[PDB]
Amino acid sequence: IRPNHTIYINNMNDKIKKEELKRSLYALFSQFGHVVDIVALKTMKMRGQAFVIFKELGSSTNALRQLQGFPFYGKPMRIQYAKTDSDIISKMRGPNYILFLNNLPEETNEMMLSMLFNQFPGFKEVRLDIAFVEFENDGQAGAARDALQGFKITPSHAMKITYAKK
Amino acid sequence: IPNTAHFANVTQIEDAVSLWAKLKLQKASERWQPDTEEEYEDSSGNVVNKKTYEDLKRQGLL
Amino acid sequence: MVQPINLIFRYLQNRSRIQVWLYEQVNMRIEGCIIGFDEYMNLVLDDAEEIHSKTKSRKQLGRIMLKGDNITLLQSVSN
Amino acid sequence: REEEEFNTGPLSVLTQSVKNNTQVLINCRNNKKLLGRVKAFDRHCNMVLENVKEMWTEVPKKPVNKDRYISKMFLRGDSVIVVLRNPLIA
Amino acid sequence: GKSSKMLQHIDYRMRCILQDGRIFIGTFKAFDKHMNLILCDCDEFREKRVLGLVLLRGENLVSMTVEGPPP
Amino acid sequence: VKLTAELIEQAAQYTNAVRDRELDLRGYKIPVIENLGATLDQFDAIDFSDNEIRKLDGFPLLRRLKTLLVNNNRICRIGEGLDQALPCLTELILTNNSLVELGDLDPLASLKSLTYLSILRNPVTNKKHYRLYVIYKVPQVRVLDFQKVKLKERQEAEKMFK
Amino acid sequence: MKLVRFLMKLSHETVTIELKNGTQVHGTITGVDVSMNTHLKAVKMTLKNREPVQLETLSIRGNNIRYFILPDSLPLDTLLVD
Amino acid sequence: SIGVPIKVLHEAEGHIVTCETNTGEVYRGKLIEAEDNMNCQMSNITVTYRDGRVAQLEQVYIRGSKIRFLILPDMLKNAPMLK
Amino acid sequence: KAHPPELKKFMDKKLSLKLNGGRHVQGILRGFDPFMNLVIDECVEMATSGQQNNIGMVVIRGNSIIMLEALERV
RNA sequence: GGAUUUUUGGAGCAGGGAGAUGGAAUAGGAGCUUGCUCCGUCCACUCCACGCAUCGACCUGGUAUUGCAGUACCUCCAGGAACGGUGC
Repeated sequence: IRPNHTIYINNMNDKIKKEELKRSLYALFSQFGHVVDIVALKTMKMRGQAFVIFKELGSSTNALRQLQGFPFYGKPMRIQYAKTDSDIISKMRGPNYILFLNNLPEETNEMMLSMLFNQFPGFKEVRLDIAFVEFENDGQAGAARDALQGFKITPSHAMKITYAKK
Repeated sequence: IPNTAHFANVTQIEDAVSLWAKLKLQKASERWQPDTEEEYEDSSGNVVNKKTYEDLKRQGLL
Repeated sequence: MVQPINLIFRYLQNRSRIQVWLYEQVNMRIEGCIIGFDEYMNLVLDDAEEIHSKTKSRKQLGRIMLKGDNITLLQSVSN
Repeated sequence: REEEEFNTGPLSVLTQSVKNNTQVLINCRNNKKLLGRVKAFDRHCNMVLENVKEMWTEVPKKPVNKDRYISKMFLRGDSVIVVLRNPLIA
Repeated sequence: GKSSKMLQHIDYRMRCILQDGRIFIGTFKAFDKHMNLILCDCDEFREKRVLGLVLLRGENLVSMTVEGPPP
Repeated sequence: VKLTAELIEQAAQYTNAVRDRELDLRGYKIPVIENLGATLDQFDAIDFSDNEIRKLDGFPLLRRLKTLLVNNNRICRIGEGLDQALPCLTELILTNNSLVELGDLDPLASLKSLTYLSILRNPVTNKKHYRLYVIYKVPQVRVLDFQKVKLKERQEAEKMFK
Repeated sequence: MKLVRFLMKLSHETVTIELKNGTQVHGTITGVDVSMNTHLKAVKMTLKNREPVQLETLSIRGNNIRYFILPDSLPLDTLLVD
Repeated sequence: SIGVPIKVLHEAEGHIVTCETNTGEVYRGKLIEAEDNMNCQMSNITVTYRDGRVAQLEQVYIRGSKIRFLILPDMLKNAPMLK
Repeated sequence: KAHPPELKKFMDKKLSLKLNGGRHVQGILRGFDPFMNLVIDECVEMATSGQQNNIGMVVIRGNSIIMLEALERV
């Protein structure tokens, strides 16, 4: 599953009200970032589950990593990534500088590599089982090298990102 | 959008922005951009892989 | 399709006794024979009677000119 | 057409209040009776009057009655329920 | 004459009081001859009630005043 | 970068997920929360996350303030005049703060309208009988650290330290 | 003849308007339309058994206004001439 | 001759909306027919009133005379309603 | 102007109408009107105790019409 | 351009009865202070007719569902009824 701005939490207590659980989820997600939307239903199909869509994908990833298995109203909720994109996010959308990538999948196109590097800010260019990603900023390239060291993308293989030499 | 002879006798906004998109595409196409247009063959295998761009070569030689 | 104006004209031609209920007043209604009508649903009842459902009484008044802004429902009675 | 209907119908009872400068009473839907001289009227019974005296009765929420006076006022024709003309200025 | 009384408060948050005693605080976007108010993301106070885009009729309107700055 | 009127007038304000008027004041690093009179109590929620506020005080009278987000801050003391400035304060998120002792929760008992309180990720929550002391000192709070207060916890809070 | 033209010429005057629910709003009349839309600035409103509140602006409809109160120094004889 | 809230109510036909009457009755459902005089005819409607008597009906029709307010979704508040 | 209400689909169908003062009637519509006046043939009104009383063909004006719910699938 | 869906309004008013029941710190009159007696204004409890029946929101216990969605509202059982409105 690819990371997105919407994080879905399930296995929660369905005995509480919908508005109180939505306010509790908003107060829990406000510590990690700005919550743009909160989708919570109480029907027979969507019982005991909700989701929070944030502005930045990094805040949603930090909320999914930190609150993984956290006790919520007596029941430990399980957080995961969304399968599809949110409607509000789709409506709103429409060390060294060079980093060496190893053990990359050959079936991935340049758009998937751009979407993977879009967690860091704007880079100069991308080069394509080995790849070279060069960023315009040194701190952004360092954060991209520290973040992609063992990332969860195409789980049949393991991607490794290291700093380039001179 | 700069004032050039191309944007003469053009009085509407959207026409100007569309003609600017057209001229941008044309000129950007007809230049020589070495970054994406170049054929390097890195010494990683040294007898293969000539599909390296000008950026992947630096990443491999770093 | 049956028009309400045609039904009111047929009730005025038949000269049958009809009961008219008032708007926001369920305790008292009127009953009488509609002789004529107008565009503003103004009824002219001859020997009309005001029936109070709470007190179970009937007070006759005679010729009454009821306006159409107060009459909410009108039903036909056999009496 | 309009002037003859205003000078020959019920509005003439208003037109006798502004021409001869007589005092008339207006009972409203708020259980208040305002006696005064009608100075300006219209087709929608918009009454602009001067030197009015309004009397009513109120409960503490026994109750008691009360009254007050206004120099000049204007009341719309929607809240006017009853209008009574009586020779009270003499 | 100018009829700029309703156009000056356009795209602003206003709180309209109803006849029954309710208060709807929302962003006034458009109006009409019948004083039909369209309040996007409006709140109902009398307690807080989540309503959102509420299109209230002009017959149940009594008074309206400015609430705050436009978002 | 102190909190002034020009920073509050240029800050974004919109509707939150609970259909409440919230102003996003995050990313400002305000050392002290002040100059809040420019909002004129037109916001139902206050988003002051990721700041450097040391004391939750200095706020004017705001009857419309019902939610206060003070997450990811260094709040170590609470003002005693919180009830006189926010009578309708019901939501208080004080997660990841600098509260170490339970005695800072003693000015928080004046908020009678407070029902949702968050004191997670704090050294004061790691002390012995912190939840029982928070239930005994603040009986009006119904949800403490995303947990509903039961009758057994209220009986345990009323039994000890009576 | 028409009271709307007389009510529209009463701008910049401190008057009062009593509604049907007992709420009295006293303020300076700044805008009057053909539908008697009274737009006032810096008004004070007192409802039934409530405290008076001062507002910077107010907009009252014509159908909700029950009675009006004008000052004694208002030239009603000069404003009546169309 | 057609108002902008009337055009916004006519453009919102077919969405899950609600209409609260003057007596407190909330007819909720898909707006099938919306005329210029605020006549709301809905199919598979649901009655949730201020009385609270929640029921489900096949078809409902509420006129604009006793209609107090209308709660519509925020999908049409962006465009072309931006003036 | 003066557009008639869309009552062509509810013709000859058993519907329940609500009138002011808390009145409830049920009957088959026999026509339409631009003033929202409905003719209900063989109408039955609900009393306060719950008993239904047949009043026959009645005429309901649009000034007191609250809500009309169609009891039949159209 | 005051005659049914918007702007010349169908709005106004009052909360059942009884009991040697209880209170007006500073605010009733009369028998011309204080103490007592009488009479046209509330709240708390008790009795008859918990004013009645309805549904929604809500609290305790037990119990079922582990499900990827853009929402009037959502499992069921039992007790209690602080709230809302509908008809008498």
